[PDB]
Amino acid sequence: QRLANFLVHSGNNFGAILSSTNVGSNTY
Amino acid sequence: QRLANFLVHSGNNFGAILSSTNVGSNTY
Amino acid sequence: QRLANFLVHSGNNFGAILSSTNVGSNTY
Amino acid sequence: QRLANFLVHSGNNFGAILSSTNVGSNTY
Amino acid sequence: QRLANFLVHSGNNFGAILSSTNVGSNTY
Amino acid sequence: QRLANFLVHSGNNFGAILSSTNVGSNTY
Amino acid sequence: QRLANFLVHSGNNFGAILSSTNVGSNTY
Amino acid sequence: QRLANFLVHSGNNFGAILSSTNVGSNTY
Amino acid sequence: QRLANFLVHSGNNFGAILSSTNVGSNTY
Amino acid sequence: QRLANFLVHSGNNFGAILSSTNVGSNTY
Repeated sequence: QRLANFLVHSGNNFGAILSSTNVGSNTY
Repeated sequence: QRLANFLVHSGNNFGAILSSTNVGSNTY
Repeated sequence: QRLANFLVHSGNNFGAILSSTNVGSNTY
Repeated sequence: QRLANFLVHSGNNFGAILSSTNVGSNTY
Repeated sequence: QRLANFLVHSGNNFGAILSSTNVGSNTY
Repeated sequence: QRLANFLVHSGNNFGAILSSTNVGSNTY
Repeated sequence: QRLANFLVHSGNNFGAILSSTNVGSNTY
Repeated sequence: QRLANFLVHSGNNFGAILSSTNVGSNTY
Repeated sequence: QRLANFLVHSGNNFGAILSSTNVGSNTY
Repeated sequence: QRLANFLVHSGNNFGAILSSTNVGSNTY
């Protein structure tokens, strides 16, 4: 029913690849 | 029914590739 | 029903690859 | 019903690969 | 019902691979 | 320079009040 | 420079009040 | 420079009040 | 520079009050 | 520079108050 292929070539990663990230940084 | 192929070539990544990101940064 | 193939080639990783990250950094 | 294949080649890892991380860093 | 294969090749690991980590670092 | 006054009366709360929430719920 | 006053009256709380929450719930 | 006053009256708390919470719940 | 006053009245607490919590609940 | 006053009145506590908690509950 559902098929997904992921092929990634990374040299230098400082961020997010195939990832889920949550950051707050709130102020009261 | 559903087919998806992803091929990515990255040299230097400082952001998001195939990713989901949430940031708050709110102020009260 | 559901099939997913992941192939990743990383040289130097300072961030997230196939990961889920949560950070607070809130201030009261 | 559900099948997932993960193949990762890492050279130097300073972050997260196939991982879940939680950080607080909150201030009162 | 559910099948998952993980194959990882790491050279030098300073972070997390297939791991779950919790850090507090809070301040009152 | 900046002044804010918040006064809230809640009977029953199942959601968010003066809060910041992040949810992923992504699928690969 | 910045002044904030918070006054909250809660009867029954099942959610968040003056809080910051992060949830993943991702699937690979 | 920065002043904040918090006054909270809670009857029964099953969630979060003035708190920061992180949950993973990821699946591979 | 920074001043914060917290006054909380709780009857019955089953969750978090002025707290920081991390939970994994991940599955491989 | 930084001043914080905490005054808490608790009747019955089953959770966390001014605390930091880490739980794994992971499965492989």
